[PDB]
Amino acid sequence: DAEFRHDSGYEVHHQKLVFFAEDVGSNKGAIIGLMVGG
Repeated sequence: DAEFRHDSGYEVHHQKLVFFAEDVGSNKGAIIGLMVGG
């Protein structure tokens, strides 16, 4: 669940970057390689 918001007012710039990220190169809460005998 992501809630991202950007509201601009009065901005004067040569360059501007707004970077919002969550899961970039990730395996959050993943199961990888599990053996259960029972």
